[PDB]
Amino acid sequence: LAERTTYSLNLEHELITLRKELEETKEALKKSVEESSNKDEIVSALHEDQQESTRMLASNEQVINSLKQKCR
Amino acid sequence: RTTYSLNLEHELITLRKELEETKEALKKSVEESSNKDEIVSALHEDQQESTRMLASNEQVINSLKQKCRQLGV
Repeated sequence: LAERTTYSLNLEHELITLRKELEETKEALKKSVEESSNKDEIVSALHEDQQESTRMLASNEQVINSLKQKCR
Repeated sequence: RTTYSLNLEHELITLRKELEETKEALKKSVEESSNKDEIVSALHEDQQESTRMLASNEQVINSLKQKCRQLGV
């Protein structure tokens, strides 16, 4: 070249690398946010399953102790 | 420097800021997503345990109901 300052060429060099890095970082953000929002729903489902399981175990244990009393 | 260089400098300042914002957002998002990985792993363990304890409970309650049936109650 010759029509551009060396200083202008150096700025443009950093602009190449900066634009590549910014596009890549934006893609990584988009992918991470989706995955993190899918994990929100999985957590919520497992939490409700856990609450049901807890309800069942607590009822079981009452029944076990109650039946041991009735039949001994 | 020229007004051409000045324009490039303005674009550089703009993109550098945007890259730093985006990188920080990514850092936060990855940390959140990682903490949820551990949560999901922990919950999966808990439900495996619940499955065993429910099975053991089923066998005990059945034995008991049968013994109460033979005794008569």
